[PDB]
Amino acid sequence: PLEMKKGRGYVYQLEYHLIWCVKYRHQVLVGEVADGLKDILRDIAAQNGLEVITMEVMPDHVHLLLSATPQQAIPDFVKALKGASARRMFVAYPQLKEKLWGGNLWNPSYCILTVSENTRAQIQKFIESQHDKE
Amino acid sequence: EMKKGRGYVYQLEYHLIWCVKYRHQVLVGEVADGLKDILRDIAAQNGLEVITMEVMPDHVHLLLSATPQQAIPDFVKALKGASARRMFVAYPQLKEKLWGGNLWNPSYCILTVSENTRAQIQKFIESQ
DNA sequence: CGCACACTCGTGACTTCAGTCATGAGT
DNA sequence: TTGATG
DNA sequence: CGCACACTCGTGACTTCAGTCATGAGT
DNA sequence: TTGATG
Ligand SMILES: [Mg+2]
Ligand SMILES: [Mg+2]
Repeated sequence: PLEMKKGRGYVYQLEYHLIWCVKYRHQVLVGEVADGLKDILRDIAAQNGLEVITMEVMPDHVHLLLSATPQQAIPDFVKALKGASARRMFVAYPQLKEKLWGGNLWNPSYCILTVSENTRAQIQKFIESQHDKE
Repeated sequence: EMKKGRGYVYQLEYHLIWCVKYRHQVLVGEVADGLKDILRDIAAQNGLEVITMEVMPDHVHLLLSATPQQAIPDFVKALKGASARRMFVAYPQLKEKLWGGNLWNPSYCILTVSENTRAQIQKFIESQ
């Protein structure tokens, strides 16, 4: 019940739910802009060794569920996703500049949670149920 | 309940497991207890929180919480490397069967952990 | 209201060579 | 140009 | 024997200045 | 000095 992946010095199963918003909370991620964003984020992900498990684009925020290796640090992959998507989106959809002219597509904060198949409470119950704790 | 830092909001939990080198069953009695205390101290000194920790004779389970700035290889190095050094100094008797300079198996097992399941998260992510 | 994850100003790294990440501070 | 997603 | 997360040799980083992490390769 | 934890 776990499907572990293996690398040179480790066995792992790592997933994260990353969410960020549009700067000023403007509702600009619609129609073609949202569609182009999805293609851009997929591309950035593939080039940074991340696997996109789920992606949702709302008018003012984006959700990504990602699978990573132990070597992908969170700040590095968030900078790759948010910084390159902002540059690429303003170049691809110059109309974004009519509501965002200060050089930022994104809110400078990100939200990030680790994700597992079972819950933290089930994992604790499992460890505590073992007989040789000593 | 979500933690906050200068540029991020987060909830990062991991289940980390590693074994004794050669799979020797040496983590018992005073050795096991001394290890738990050493791992808790290393965690507190390196900004990690211990949610749960259990020690079996040949392996350790640790469920810990960290910030986005604490990369996995870095906190695994901090916990395994320093605990080995301290353990051999605190319990010289470990050298009886571990005389090669290693307390631990060089590999580690790590899983991200959430309070809700992936299936529930992934289902709430489409519903909006 | 008064912050702060979000707004603004500031520092440096590094890709996207712009606009994020790191980050302190005032509002 | 802000007011809240996880 | 040959495999590798586990065993061993190798390289470099960096703390714990020893013994992990990074890492490829032969068993 | 190894033989399997998630
Ligand atoms: Mg502040
Ligand atoms: Mg091999």
